[PDB]
Amino acid sequence: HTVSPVNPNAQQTTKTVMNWLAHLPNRTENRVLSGAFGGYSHDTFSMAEADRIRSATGQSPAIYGCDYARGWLETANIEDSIDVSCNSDLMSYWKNGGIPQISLHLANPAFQSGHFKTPITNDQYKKILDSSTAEGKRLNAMLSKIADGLQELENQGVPVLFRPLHEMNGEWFWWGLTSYNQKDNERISLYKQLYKKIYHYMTDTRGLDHLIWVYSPDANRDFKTDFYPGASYVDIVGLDAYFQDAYSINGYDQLTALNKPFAFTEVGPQTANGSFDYSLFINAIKQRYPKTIYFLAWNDEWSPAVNKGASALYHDSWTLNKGEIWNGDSLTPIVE
Ligand SMILES: [Zn+2]
Repeated sequence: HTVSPVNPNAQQTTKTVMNWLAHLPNRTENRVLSGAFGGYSHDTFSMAEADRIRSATGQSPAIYGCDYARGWLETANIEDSIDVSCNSDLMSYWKNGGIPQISLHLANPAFQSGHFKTPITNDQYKKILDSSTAEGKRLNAMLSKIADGLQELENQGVPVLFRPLHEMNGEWFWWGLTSYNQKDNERISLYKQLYKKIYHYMTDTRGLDHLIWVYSPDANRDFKTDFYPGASYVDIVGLDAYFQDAYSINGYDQLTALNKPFAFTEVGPQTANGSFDYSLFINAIKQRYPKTIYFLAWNDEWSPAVNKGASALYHDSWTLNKGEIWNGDSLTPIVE
């Protein structure tokens, strides 16, 4: 069968990549892409994390992440929190055998700037969704700058795993819940409106046809599927999972039941680096989470390079690394 991007007008390369990703779990090996966060653009983003991984394992992550939005910064104009300078490295990463991933630590447009983890009321959230308000104009200014950056990658036909508004069932980011594991039906509705607003702006208003859309609740909070905006707006579902016990992560059954490819969209140890063993994570994928198509481990103290088991993680028969998705200039054969 053919699995199509939810954007019917997706570029051919993006169509090909999405279909290829969806078929990975049919294989007997070479079926989970490795991934690493590279950092926040013009703050911590660099090739240093990829280099640490290559030093540790001889291989580079198949997926490399950048985050455009430095939402903790107070700035003269809120959109100054957006920086897209990591694009050059992302485009090179695609040219050299990997796939870029972009997330957004969005500044909070209920405020003049910054405040990304300052919670807001439903009344404030409604103002943000209203393009006529001061708050709504701030959101749109951020979206426009983000789209400008994404457009640079689209010009070169570079497919992007785009993962906006993540961990929305968590109580830390402004776009998520306001209290720990507290259901708020209005907040859920407003989140879906916000996701669709971003989807519509990027896909339709700006015609961005190189995006694969990733929905990523937190593994350690309830309501993992309640926030799902719908099958027509999401390509890949996944868990952001920070844990000690790889075998006890919640949410895999709930998300795979949505009949979308599944990934560990973020992964890392919950407690201080050094002792956590990534060998247990890849084994847990094989035993508990076999539909996993990729993992994206965080950098800094969460990196496999500063924990145990990087070699086992990267050299497992199931793992696919940078360059290994290709047979020359075509992707490796799909298995049905
Ligand atoms: Zn098929």
